[PDB]
Amino acid sequence: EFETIERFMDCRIGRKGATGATTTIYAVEADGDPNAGFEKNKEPGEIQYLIKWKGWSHIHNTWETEETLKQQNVRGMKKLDNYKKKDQETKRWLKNASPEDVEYYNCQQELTDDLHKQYQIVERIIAHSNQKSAAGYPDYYCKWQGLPYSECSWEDGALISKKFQACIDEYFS
Amino acid sequence: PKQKRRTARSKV
Repeated sequence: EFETIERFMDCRIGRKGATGATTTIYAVEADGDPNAGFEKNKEPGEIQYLIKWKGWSHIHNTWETEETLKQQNVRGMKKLDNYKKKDQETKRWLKNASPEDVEYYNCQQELTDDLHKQYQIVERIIAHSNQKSAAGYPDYYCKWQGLPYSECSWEDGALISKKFQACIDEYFS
Repeated sequence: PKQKRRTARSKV
């Protein structure tokens, strides 16, 4: 029973403890962002990485530290070392580059950020489970915006209904 | 002991 890092999505100095399940986009929507109002130079912070997990869709991405990754015994830890290398190489480059380059870099980061956001949006629902929860919710097989059909995933119906009820209505139309 | 086998989860 272990989790595997699929991809490092982002990196920040965040409030200590703002990691794990409370940082998913749906936890934040429901309960507020654990990193809200964090100001780097007035409160203790830590390096945190946004993780896309193998076998979990992008809505389940979480912020993690090197420490939490190790404590949870996740697989794919070689990707951390690679990420830290690329990051240090990128930061060296930024320090000298002409703002003409910095501009192009920033543009590619913004386009990338926008792409990543799409991955967390249900484009349409493809199928629903026969089994339903006590509360009557089936699970839903979801096609994600900007991802191919191979990246569809089963999702908790109660969770999907909080934000994508229109997709549900459309599927049952 | 025979090893036996929903696909939907959430981060808890």
